[PDB]
Amino acid sequence: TWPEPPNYYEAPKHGFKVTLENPTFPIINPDPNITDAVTNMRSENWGVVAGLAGLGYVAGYYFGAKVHWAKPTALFTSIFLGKSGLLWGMSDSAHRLMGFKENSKEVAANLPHVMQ
Amino acid sequence: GLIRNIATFATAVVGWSVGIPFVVQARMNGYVERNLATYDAAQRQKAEEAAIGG
Amino acid sequence: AAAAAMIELDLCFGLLLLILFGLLSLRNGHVSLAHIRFICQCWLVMITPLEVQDFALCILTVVLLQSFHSFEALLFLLLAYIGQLYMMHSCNLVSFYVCLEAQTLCVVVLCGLLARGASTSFSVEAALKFLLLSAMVSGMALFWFSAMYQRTGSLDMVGQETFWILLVMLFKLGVAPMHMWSVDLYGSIPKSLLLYLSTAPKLSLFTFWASSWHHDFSVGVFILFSMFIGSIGAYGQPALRSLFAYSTINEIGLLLLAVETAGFHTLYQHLGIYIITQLLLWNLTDKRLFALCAVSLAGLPPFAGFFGKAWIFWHAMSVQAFSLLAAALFCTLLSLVYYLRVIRLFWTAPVHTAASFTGAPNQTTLTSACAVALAFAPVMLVKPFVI
Amino acid sequence: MIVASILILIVPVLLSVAMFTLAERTVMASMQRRFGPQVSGISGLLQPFWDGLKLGVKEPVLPDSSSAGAFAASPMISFVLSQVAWVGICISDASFQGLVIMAISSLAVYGVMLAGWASNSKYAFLGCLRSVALMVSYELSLGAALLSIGLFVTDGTGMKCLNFAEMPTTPQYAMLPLCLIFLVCILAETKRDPFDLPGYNVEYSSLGFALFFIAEYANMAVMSAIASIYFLGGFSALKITALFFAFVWTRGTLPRYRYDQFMRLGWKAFLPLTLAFFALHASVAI
Amino acid sequence: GWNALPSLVIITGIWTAGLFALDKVQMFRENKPAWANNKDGWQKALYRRDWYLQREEETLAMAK
Amino acid sequence: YYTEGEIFGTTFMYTTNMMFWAGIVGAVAFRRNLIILLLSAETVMLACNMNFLFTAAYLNDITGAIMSITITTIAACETAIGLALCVAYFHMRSATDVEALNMLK
Amino acid sequence: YNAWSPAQRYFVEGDHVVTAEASRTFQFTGLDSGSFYPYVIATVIATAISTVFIVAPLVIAPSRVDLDKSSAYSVSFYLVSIMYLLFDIEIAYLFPYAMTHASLPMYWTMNLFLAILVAGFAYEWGMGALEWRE
Amino acid sequence: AGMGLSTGTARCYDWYMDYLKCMDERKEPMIALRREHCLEWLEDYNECLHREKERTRRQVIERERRAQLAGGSKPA
Amino acid sequence: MFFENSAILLCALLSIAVGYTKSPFMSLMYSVMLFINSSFVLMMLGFEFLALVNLLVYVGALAVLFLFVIMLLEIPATELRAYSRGWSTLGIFVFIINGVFQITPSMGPRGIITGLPGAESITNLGHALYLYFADLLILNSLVLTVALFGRFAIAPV
Ligand SMILES: CCCCCCCCCCCCCCCCCC(=O)O[C@@H](COC(=O)CCCCCCCCCCCCCCC)COP(=O)(O)OC[C@H](O)CO
Ligand SMILES: COC1=C(OC)C(=O)C(C/C=C(\C)CC/C=C(\C)CC/C=C(\C)CC/C=C(\C)CCC=C(C)C)=C(C)C1=O
Repeated sequence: TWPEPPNYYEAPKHGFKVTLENPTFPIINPDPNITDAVTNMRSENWGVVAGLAGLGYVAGYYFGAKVHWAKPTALFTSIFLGKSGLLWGMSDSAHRLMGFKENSKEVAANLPHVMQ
Repeated sequence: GLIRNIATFATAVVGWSVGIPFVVQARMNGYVERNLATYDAAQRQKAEEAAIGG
Repeated sequence: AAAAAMIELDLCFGLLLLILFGLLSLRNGHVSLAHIRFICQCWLVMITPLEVQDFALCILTVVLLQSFHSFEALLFLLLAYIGQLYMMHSCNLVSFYVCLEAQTLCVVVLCGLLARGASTSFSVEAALKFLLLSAMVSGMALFWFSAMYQRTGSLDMVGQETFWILLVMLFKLGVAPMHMWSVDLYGSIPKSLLLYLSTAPKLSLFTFWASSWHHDFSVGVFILFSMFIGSIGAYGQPALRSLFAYSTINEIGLLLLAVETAGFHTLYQHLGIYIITQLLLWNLTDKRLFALCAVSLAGLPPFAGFFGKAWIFWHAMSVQAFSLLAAALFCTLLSLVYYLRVIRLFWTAPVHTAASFTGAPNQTTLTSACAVALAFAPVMLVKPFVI
Repeated sequence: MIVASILILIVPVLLSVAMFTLAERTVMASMQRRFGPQVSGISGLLQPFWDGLKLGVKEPVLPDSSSAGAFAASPMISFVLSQVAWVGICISDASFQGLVIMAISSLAVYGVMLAGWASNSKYAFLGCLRSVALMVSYELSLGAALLSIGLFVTDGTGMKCLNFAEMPTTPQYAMLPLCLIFLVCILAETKRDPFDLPGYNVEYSSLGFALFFIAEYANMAVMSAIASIYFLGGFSALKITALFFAFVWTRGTLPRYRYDQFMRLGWKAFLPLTLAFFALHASVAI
Repeated sequence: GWNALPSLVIITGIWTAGLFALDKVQMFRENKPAWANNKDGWQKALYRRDWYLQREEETLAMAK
Repeated sequence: YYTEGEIFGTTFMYTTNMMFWAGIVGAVAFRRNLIILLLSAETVMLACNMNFLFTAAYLNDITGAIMSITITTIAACETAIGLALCVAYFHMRSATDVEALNMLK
Repeated sequence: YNAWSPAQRYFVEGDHVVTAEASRTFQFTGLDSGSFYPYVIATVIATAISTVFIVAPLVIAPSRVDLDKSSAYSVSFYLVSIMYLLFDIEIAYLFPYAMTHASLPMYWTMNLFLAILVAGFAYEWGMGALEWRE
Repeated sequence: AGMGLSTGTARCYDWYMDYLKCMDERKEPMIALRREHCLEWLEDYNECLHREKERTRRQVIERERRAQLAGGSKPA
Repeated sequence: MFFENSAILLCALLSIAVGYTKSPFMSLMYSVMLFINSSFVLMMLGFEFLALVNLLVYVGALAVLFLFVIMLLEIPATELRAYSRGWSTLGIFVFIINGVFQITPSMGPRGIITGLPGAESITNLGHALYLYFADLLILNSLVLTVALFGRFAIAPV
C-alpha cells in the first residue's frame, strides 16, 4: 500500500548469469579481482595460452600468405586465440579461488598466515 | 472536396466514439450474466455434494 | 561475480576485433578473405559449449562457411549463428522471440545481398515475400505471448496459448500448409543459402523443442498435410528446385511424426543423416553422385537414409500410431517415383564435368567425397547409438 | 486556470517573435554601417506589425494542382509544435522535460516534408529533402548532448531527472566544448548561417507564410531557452537576448557551407565528439 | 548602433513582464513556489494523501 | 455490476484486439502495396507493445517494459530492411511492371 | 479522470469529496502531479489560432482568378534516414543508463554496448560511406 | 523476470513462490501428477492475479440489491 | 471519463483507417495520428518515458523513412485499378469475425479486467536493463548491427 522509500544510490549486487551452486571446496576468496585471478593461475593454463598463440601464429601465417599479408595476419590470429585462452585460464583460476573447483594447491599458497 | 472530407472524418470519429461503447457494454453484460449462471451452477453442485456426501 | 560469463565477453571481444581486422584487410584491396574465414571459424569454435547438439551446430557452421566469400556475408552468418546457438538455451519466450527475429533478419539480408545475374530480382522478390510472411507470424507470437503473460503473471510456457506458439514453430520449419515461403525461396535464391537454410535452423529449433517445450495438443493434421502435399508436389513439379522443396516438406513431415510419438532419438538420427545428405546435395559438381543422394533420400535399404526412416517407423509402430504411420508408408511409396526420376536424369546419361580455368580446381571435392561415405555409417547406425 | 496560463504564455511569445525579427534586421544593419527599419513607426517600432497586417490582407494563393489539406496543414503543424514546445518549457513539471522538448522538436520535421510533398514545384521537392537531412543529422548530436547533460542532474530526493527546476543555477564550466557544439547544433536546426543553403515555402503566401516564420523564430527562442537552462545556469530575459544577438552576429560575419560539407561535419565531427564526451562524462560520474 | 538598442531593450522588457505575469498566475493556481519541482512516487503519494485529507477536514468541518 | 476501472480495462483489451486484427488483415484485404503492408505490420507491433505495457502496469512487473523496448528495436530494424528491399525491387522491375510494388493485384 | 473507489480516495467517505474532485482546479501539487495535461490544451488552443490565421485572408483580401497564378514557379537520404533511425534507438537505450546512479558493472556493460555501436559506425566510416560525394 | 516495476518484486510474486515451493516439495515422477496436489496454492495465486471470486461475490450482492429494489419498493 | 475512453477507442479506428484509404500519403498520416494517440494512451497507464520513446522512434524516425520512400516511389495510380478493383470480401469477413466479434480473444475465458495505472521508475528500468537483462541488451545491439551492415550492403548502386 504505502511503498518502500526508494534508495536511489544503492544498486543491487547482481551478475546477469547466476551459478545456482554452493561451492563444494574451501573458499579462499568469494570475489577475486583480475590481479587475484592472474596471480594464482596454474602453469597448465599458461601452457595452453602459449600453445594457442603459437598455433594462431602459424595458421595466420599460412592464411595471410595467400594475399601476401602473412605477418600481420599471423600477429592478429595469435593475439585472437591467445586472449581466448587467457580468458579461459583466468576463469579457471577464479573458480578455484571461489571454491567451485578443487583448490588444494591454491589453499596452501594464498593464505601465508593461514597456511596450516 | 476538403470540407466534405473534414466533415466525413468528424462524423466517423463521433459515430465511433458513441457507437462502440454500446458494443463493449453489451459484451460486458453478457459476461456478467454467464458468470452469474456459473456461480449458481457451482452452488447447486455444492449443495448436491453436501446432500449425498454427508 | 562475472567470472562465470567469460565466454560471453569473449564472444563480444572477438566480434569487436574481427570487424576491425576485416576493415584493415579491405583497405589493402584484398579480393579474397580466407584469413577472415579462418578467424570466423576459430570464433565459432571458441564460443560453443561442450554439449553434443551445440558442437553439432558448430561443426556444421564451420563446414558451411567455406561456401561464402564476402566479409558482410560472413558477419551475417556469425550473427545468425548467435541466434541459432542461444535459441537452444532459451527457457522463455523473450529470448525465443529475439533469437528467431535475429535469424529472420539475417536470412532476409543474405537473400538480398548474394544474388547475381538475371536471377537478382527473383531472389529479392522471394526475400520480400518471406519478410512479409515472417512479420505476421512474429506478430502472432508476440500477441499470444502477451496473452499468456497476462493470464499467468509469469514466464511459464503453460496453458492454451501454447497452441499458437506451436504454430509459430511449425511456420519456421516450413510445415505444410504454411510451406509456400520455402517453396518460393527454393526457386530463386542461390545454392549456398539453400544449403544453409535446409540444415542449421531445423537443428536449432528442434533442439529447443527437445530441451524446453511441452504442449497439450497434437500436430497430426500438419503431419498429414506435410507428407501428402510434399510427396504429390514433388511428383508433379518438373523444376528440380521445386522437387527438392517439396521433398523437404515430406521429410519435415516425417520428423514431425518422430516428434509426435515422442522418442527424439529417431528424430536426431534422421536429422543427422538428412543434414549430411544436404551437405552432399548442394555442393555437387559430378552429377553421378546425384544418384547416391536419390537412393539415400528414397530410403533404399543399404544406405543410411533407410536407417533414418526405419527407426522413425519402428518407434511409431511401438506406441501404435497406426493411421499416421500408414499415411507415412503411402507417401514413402510415392517418393520413390521422383527419386527414380532423379536417377534417370543424372545417372543414365553421358558424363560431362567441366574443368576449372581460373584456378580453384573442383574446390569442394573433399567434402562431397567425404559425405558420400554415408554407405559406411550404417554399421554404426544399427547399434543402440543415437540414444 | 490552465487555459488562462497558456494564453498568458502565448502573448509574449508572439510579441517577442515580432521584436526578434525587427531586432535581427536592425542589428544586421548596424554591423553593415547602415540603419535598418526606422521610418515605419517611431524608431521603426511598427514594422513587424505592418508586415503581419500586410500579409493579412494579402491574397492567399491556393494552387489548383496540389493537395489542399496537406498544403494548409504544414505551417499549422509548424506553428502548433512551436507553441506546444514553449508550453513544455514553462507550464510543465515533468520528470523528463528535456526529453519531452527533444521529442517535440523531432516532430518539427513534418512541416518541411509536408510542404515538400504538397506543392508541385521541382526544386521544392529537391530542397525539402536537403533541409530534412540537415535537421535529422544534427538531432543526434543534440540527443547525445542531452545524454551528457543528464548524467549530473539530480533532485533533492536523489532521483535523476531532466526537470528544469532541478538544474543548477551556475554555468557549467566543465562542458564548454559541448556548449559550443550545442550552439552550432541550434544554428543547424533553425537552418541559419552557415547552414542556410536549403526554399520549401516557395509556394506559400500571406498568413501561411507568416505562420512559417513565426514558427521558425519561436523555435529559435525555444532552443535559446534550452541552451540557457542547460549551460548558462538558468532561463532569463537577458540570456535570451544575448544568445539571439550572438546568432545574428554569426549570421552577419560568415558564409555558408555546401550540402555535403555540413553533412560531413555533422556525421564525422559533431556526433563522434558528443559520443566521446558522453563516455568521458560517464567515466567521471562513477 | 543606436537604432538597434530599442528593439533589444523591448525584447528584454517583454520577457520580463510576461514571465512576471505568468509567475503570478501560476502562483495563484498552485499556492506554493515549488510546484515545478520533480516529484517521484513517494512525493506524489504524499500530495494525493494531503489533498484527500484536506477534503475530509472540509467535510467534517461542515457538521458542527 | 461493474466499475469504471473495469470499463476502462475491458475497453483497452477490446481496442487492442481489434487493432491486432486490423493490422494483420486490413491492408491485405484492401489490396494495398508493400509499403502499406509494412505500415500495417507496424500497427501489429504497436498493438502487442500496448498489451505488454498494460500488463506490466497491471501486474507491477518489469518484463513488459523490457519486451516493449525489444519490440521497438526489432520492428524498426525489420521495417528499414524491408523498405530498402522494396526500393531495390522497384528499381529492378519498373521497366516491365509499372505496378511493381503491388503483389495483391 | 476522477477516482472511482473508496481505496483510491484514501478511505474518505461522503459526497463532498466526489463533487470536489470532479470540479477541481488543475494543480501540480494536488491530484495532478506530472500530468502532461497542459500539452493537450496547448495543442487545441494553438490549432484554433492557426486555423483563424488560415481562414481570415479568404474574407478580407482581394482575389483574381488566373490560370498562371495556380501553376508551378539520390540514395544519400536513405543512408541518413536509416542511420538516424538506428542511432536514435541506441540513444533511447542509453537514456535509462544516464538516469540511474550506475555502479561499475553497469558502466562496463554500457561501454560494451557503446563499443558495438562505434565499431559498426567505424566500419561504415572506413568503407567511405560517410563521404557524401553521391 | 519477477522484478517489480516500481517495487522490488511484483505484487503476486510471493504467491507464485508458494506455488513453486509446493511443486518443489512433491515427489511424484510427473509434473502433471505433482500439479494435482498443489491446486490450492495455484488457486490462491490466480485469486491474487485477477480477483475473479471477489468480483463474483460483488456481482452476487449487486444482483440481490437490484432484486430488493424492483420487487420491493415498499412505501412508509 | 468520456474523453479518455474515446481516445482509447480512436486507436482501433485509425488502425482500420490506415488500410481503408487509397492514398499512400493518407495511410502514413493515419499511422502518424495513431502513434501520437497511442503515446498519449500509454501515458494513461503511468508510463512517461516509454511513451516518449514511442513518439521519438516511430513518428520521429521511421515515418520519415516511410514518407521518403512513398514520395520517391509513388506515381499516382489510385485511379489505375486501386479504385477500379475494390477489395476482398473474404478478408473483410475474416476481420469482422476475428476483430469485431472476437471469437478468439486474448483474455480467453475472462471477459472483464480492471485497468490499473502504473508508476514507471526509470531507476528500476536502468537496473533491469543493465544488470538483470544484460545479455538481451547485447543481443539487441547485435540485431542493430545486423540492420546497419545489412542496409549498407543492400543499398542500390
Ligand atoms: C584484445 C582483447 C584482449 C582481452 C583480454 C585482456 C583484457 C582483460 C579482460 C577484461 C577484464 C577481465 C574480465 C572480467 C573481469 C571480471 C572479474 C571481476 O570481478 O571484476 C570486476 C567485475 O566488474 C566488471 O567489470 C564486470 C564486467 C561486466 C560485463 C557485462 C557484459 C558481459 C557480456 C554480456 C554479453 C551478452 C551475450 C551476447 C550474446 C547473446 C570487479 O572486481 P571485484 O569484484 O574484485 O571489484 C569489486 C568492485 O566493488 C566492483 O565490483
Ligand atoms: C531578414 O529577416 C526577415 C525576414 O526574412 C526571413 C522577413 O521575412 C521579415 C518579414 C516577415 C514578418 C515580420 C512576418 C512574421 C511575423 C509576424 C506575422 C508578427 C507576429 C505578431 C503578432 C501575432 C502580434 C501582432 C498582433 C497584434 C498586436 C494584434 C492586433 C489587434 C488589434 C489592434 C485589435 C522580417 C521582418 C525579417 O527580418
